[PDB]
Amino acid sequence: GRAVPGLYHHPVPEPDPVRVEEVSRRIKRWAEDEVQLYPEEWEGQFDGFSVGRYMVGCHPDAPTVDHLMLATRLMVAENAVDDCYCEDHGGSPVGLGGRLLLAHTAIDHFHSTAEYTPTWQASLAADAPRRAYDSAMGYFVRAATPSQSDRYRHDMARLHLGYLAEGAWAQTGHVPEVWEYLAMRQFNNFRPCPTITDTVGGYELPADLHARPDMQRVIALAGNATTIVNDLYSYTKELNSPGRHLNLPVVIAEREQLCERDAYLKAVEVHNELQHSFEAAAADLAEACPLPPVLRFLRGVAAWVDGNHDWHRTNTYRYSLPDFW
Amino acid sequence: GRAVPGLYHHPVPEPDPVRVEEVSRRIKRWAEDEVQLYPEEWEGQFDGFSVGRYMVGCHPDAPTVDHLMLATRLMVAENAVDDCYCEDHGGSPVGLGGRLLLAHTAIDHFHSTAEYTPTWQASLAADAPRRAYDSAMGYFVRAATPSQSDRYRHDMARLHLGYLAEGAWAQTGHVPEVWEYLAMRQFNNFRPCPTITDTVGGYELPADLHARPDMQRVIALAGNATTIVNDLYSYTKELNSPGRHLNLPVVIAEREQLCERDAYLKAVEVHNELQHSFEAAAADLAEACPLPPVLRFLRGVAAWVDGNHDWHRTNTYRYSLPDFW
Ligand SMILES: CC(C)=CCC/C(C)=C(/F)COP(=O)(O)OP(=O)(O)O
Ligand SMILES: CC(C)=CCC/C(C)=C(/F)COP(=O)(O)OP(=O)(O)O
Ligand SMILES: [Mg+2]
Ligand SMILES: [Mg+2]
Ligand SMILES: [Mg+2]
Ligand SMILES: [Mg+2]
Repeated sequence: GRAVPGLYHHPVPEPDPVRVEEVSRRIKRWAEDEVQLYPEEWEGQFDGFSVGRYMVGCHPDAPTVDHLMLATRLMVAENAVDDCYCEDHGGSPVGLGGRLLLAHTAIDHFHSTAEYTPTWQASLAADAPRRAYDSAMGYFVRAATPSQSDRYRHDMARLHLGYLAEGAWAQTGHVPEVWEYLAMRQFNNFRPCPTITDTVGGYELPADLHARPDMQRVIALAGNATTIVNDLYSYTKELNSPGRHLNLPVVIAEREQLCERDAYLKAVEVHNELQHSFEAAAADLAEACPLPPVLRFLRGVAAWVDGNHDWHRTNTYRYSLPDFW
Repeated sequence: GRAVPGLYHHPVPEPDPVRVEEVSRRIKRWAEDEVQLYPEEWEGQFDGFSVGRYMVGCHPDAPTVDHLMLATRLMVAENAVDDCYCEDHGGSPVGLGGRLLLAHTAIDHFHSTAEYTPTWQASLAADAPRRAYDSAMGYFVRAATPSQSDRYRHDMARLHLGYLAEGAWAQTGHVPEVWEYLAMRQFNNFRPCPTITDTVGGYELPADLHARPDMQRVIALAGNATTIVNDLYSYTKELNSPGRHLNLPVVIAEREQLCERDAYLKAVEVHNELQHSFEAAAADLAEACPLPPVLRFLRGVAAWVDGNHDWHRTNTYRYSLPDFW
């Protein structure tokens, strides 16, 4: 459970085991009883995600487990989609854009005639990814303000666009330029998770404040940094993925023609600059706009980011490190 | 210049020729001098779009030509992308998801390190689609509120997702179910155009009101209806597109195994139900929430929709009708 050497990060408290255990039992019931998420054989993979620790660690300010469950269901649904549609065996399914758009309608609803609406409605139960999105979004919409819901839909639209760029490149084994990879990884990104911190914390960042260019930069930087964290921790895992799975070290090595080690080390330095820039941008906004909802939201994003690093560091079931130090 | 027989629509006044002519000259200068939109050989296609009439007709309440130009630049950029990336010769480019995401960064900016940011910045001038988005969004961002800008980015994310579902299906000649086609056509949709009516009208629909579920349904229905208008007017044109280009009549005919004529006629009935549903949903919201910005926005969406039908009806350069009556 050691951190990537040289990776700039903040330690976090051990997550409340009582909350962890309650989330674990509730998410299991949701997955099995409400959305039929998986067949028996894939239960170990489910528990291996440690989503309870994940979310408790990422949302220390959640007033209740009900609040935590808003994020937990969405996290599990997000994984289910990426696992079932995107990582569909082979490099990338040619029909990904069609599958994702139809799944997207479970988040941003189809509106149509009396004839075609019911047929769409029925598609929402047709597979696990869509049952998962549909149910999870349902809970979110009931608890969050209309603005918080709209905000999440936009961030999900971003995520799906990110998936589709990754999938399009994989169809030809295209290795993008480093900045091009990073642009993709700005969208194919944890962003929809930290941005619901206010909903999960029981308050609202007003839409007009969310929309500020400086806030938008703060959010992008945070997502970018914490997403590269995944690149770093999952690097060894991905060397075994079908084809040549892209992550920052792999793209750096291939484009800049460096050895894997030097490319990985630079990738750590890239993460560090992103993380520091996020923190500086956050401090600047905290000062420029010291409204309580803004300050809470900024603190919650940082907590999510720190929690996300902690979850990656400790998840030895999913991840391990390269021998580069 | 006759309307599709049986198509429910509202007549509109002749657009102010003075405004039309001023938009025409300004958009030509933008296209040629600012963004180098096209080489000489494709000027006829440019003028053939009649974008001046289009926008004046669609935004009767614009206080100035500067306001009209906000929408006009974006319309022209939207076309340029769809023409240059999506209709790239052949059915659909395998790398579409990558090209669109990078173009999307001209709308929703990349945030990164000191090293990679400049390389991204340089990509914004690399082709006409990106010069067009970048410049047009630049003008929009200067004139609109941060919320109006965020709203447009979400609607552009929707549009690009729509492109990618269409492109993914085209890669295998997949004909979706009718409702599946309509779900795609809900995103691959004029929506980003009528939704900027308030910006172009010099006022703001507040974000919290935009976010209301009833408003979201009103917007989706309006976009859905006015987008099927295009299916109907461009049907004959598309019979000549590479492969089998999908539109509502073609999908209805293929899935429900009907002759082209009966499928087209049903497609008109589908349009009509969508249009009526939009109007009823709009009346319901006008009554439920009689705030001035809401009422103006609802009237502007309807004006855009009526204007969009008028532009299709009169554009005999681009469109013609089937002999089905
Ligand atoms: C939670 C969410 C919004 C999306 C899940 C996909 C995503 C954005 C990641 F960053 C997971 O990284 P990766 O796809 O590389 O998954 P890994 O196998 O390394 O854990
Ligand atoms: C203006 C905008 C946001 C996007 C342009 C693409 C689009 C959504 C259309 F509806 C054009 O229809 P089509 O793609 O069938 O173009 P046609 O060739 O029939 O005129
Ligand atoms: Mg993935
Ligand atoms: Mg990874
Ligand atoms: Mg098109
Ligand atoms: Mg058409």
